[PDB]
Amino acid sequence: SFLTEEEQEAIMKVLQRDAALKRAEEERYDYLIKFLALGDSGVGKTSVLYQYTDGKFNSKFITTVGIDFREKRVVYRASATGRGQRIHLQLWDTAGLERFRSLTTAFFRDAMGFLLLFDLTNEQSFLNVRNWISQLQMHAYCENPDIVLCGNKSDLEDQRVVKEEEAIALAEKYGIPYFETSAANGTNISQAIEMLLDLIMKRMERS
Amino acid sequence: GHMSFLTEEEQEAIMKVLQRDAALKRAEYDYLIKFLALGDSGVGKTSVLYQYTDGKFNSKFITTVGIDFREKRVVYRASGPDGATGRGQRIHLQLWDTAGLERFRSLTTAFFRDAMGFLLLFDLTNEQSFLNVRNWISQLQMHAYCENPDIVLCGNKSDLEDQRVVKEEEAIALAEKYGIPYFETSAANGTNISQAIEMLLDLIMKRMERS
Ligand SMILES: Nc1nc2c(ncn2[C@@H]2O[C@H](COP(=O)(O)OP(=O)(O)NP(=O)(O)O)[C@@H](O)[C@H]2O)c(=O)[nH]1
Ligand SMILES: Nc1nc2c(ncn2[C@@H]2O[C@H](COP(=O)(O)OP(=O)(O)NP(=O)(O)O)[C@@H](O)[C@H]2O)c(=O)[nH]1
Ligand SMILES: *CCC(=O)Nc1ccc(S(=O)(=O)N2CCCC2)cc1
Ligand SMILES: *CCC(=O)Nc1ccc(S(=O)(=O)N2CCCC2)cc1
Ligand SMILES: [Mg+2]
Ligand SMILES: [Mg+2]
Repeated sequence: SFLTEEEQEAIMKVLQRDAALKRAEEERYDYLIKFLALGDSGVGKTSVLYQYTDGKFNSKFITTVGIDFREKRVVYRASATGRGQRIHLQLWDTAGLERFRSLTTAFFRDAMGFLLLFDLTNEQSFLNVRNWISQLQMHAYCENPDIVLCGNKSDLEDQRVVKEEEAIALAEKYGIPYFETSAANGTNISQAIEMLLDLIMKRMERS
Repeated sequence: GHMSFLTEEEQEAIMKVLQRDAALKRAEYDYLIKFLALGDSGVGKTSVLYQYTDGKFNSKFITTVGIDFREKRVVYRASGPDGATGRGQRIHLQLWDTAGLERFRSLTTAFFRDAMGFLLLFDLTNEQSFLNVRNWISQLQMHAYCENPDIVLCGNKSDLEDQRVVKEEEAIALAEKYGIPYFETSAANGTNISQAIEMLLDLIMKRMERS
């Protein structure tokens, strides 16, 4: 196992794309809103974002090469229903593998909120959630970052090992919203992401 | 071409840097001004920064483990017509220091988003490090998070006169072609270190007063 020139080139392409997007944002919809998905390798961060932006799902596992991001134009309505604000979403997608930890952690600063995933069929991924939350508290660029927790793969009921009460209890302990999602059939994907957007919007509207 | 992934000790070092950075940012003098030094491995980026902040120099080569930064509090005074040097301003400088080796290229490029300006070094004793400058500027155009970023070019190790290979004419011509200030520096004895960095700071500060 070694850092190949291809993989470094793929990452630099993501970074080239990211600077072009920020440069296009300088010459200036309402807001550009950035969040970041993180969690153990294989929990489904890439599939969750693909289902949200495209409504599609691939069953074949293509682990993320360090870092990638997607975009989506949505309308956001503040809370009673506010007038729709055009929002440009940048959806950062991080590799979960430990070898990418330093690289992905460098991108926490560009994130206004975090979509934290675990795998309802993989108990270690759920157990690691507190470590991920510690890492966010230590590395985000604001005390008490906004986080939405997703127990993903809710469509694999027979493979489920994380009991829903334990997840609700964990989330309640940290004061963070919890959704059970499926990237395969779309259940609760948009509800989780819209809740995260609502946290970011509500916070900005507080300053 | 078989670049190693980071070791646990390399990653532990880099994560400490990111932790220090997050704490610095969360505290938010009167201006946090950030720039980033880059260029080939061995040209003296780390040494130039340590001479600037501490007035010291170590002849031993301790190659940078991916990324680091140093800090300095300084007082900046604007420059106006008639040389009307304005009020002293408290500047908190964060000075990003990148590894030159290709193995670290994608990690170090992930920090361009935090730089307001760039200190670009070559080695006066190393022709190839100067020939690589055009590629470095190109990568800066492509990856900086503003158009035409402010750059100051440094030809470093001016104290090794017997070993100099880069002719002054080609460096000056290259800097003229790109519109960038050029200084010949020595991290060993300090010559032009503060001058090059203060010029970069002045470009950044003037840029802000325009916006
Ligand atoms: N049935 C089902 N499979 C899912 C779901 N989400 C992801 N998968 C599958 O689980 C695997 C991992 O998905 P993926 O999105 O690549 O995970 P990741 O979190 O991005 N991994 P990495 O951090 O390594 O890039 C893939 O084979 C994918 O098809 C889900 O909700 N249901
Ligand atoms: N005589 C002299 N030696 C210098 C000067 N600047 C650096 N050196 C020496 O040249 C070597 C490389 O310096 P260093 O600052 O580590 O270079 P670097 O650009 O940070 N390398 P890397 O990208 O691998 O971290 C060291 O042995 C250092 O002492 C200088 O101006 N004069
Ligand atoms: C934990 C981080 C947080 O609460 N907020 C936050 C705010 C802004 C940014 S940003 O760097 O992307 N930014 C906003 C407008 C341009 C730059 C990140 C996180
Ligand atoms: C090449 C970029 C430039 O000229 N100036 C510049 C201005 C501000 C910043 S920033 O680090 O404060 N920032 C905050 C969130 C995104 C950008 C960098 C560079
Ligand atoms: Mg992935
Ligand atoms: Mg160095």
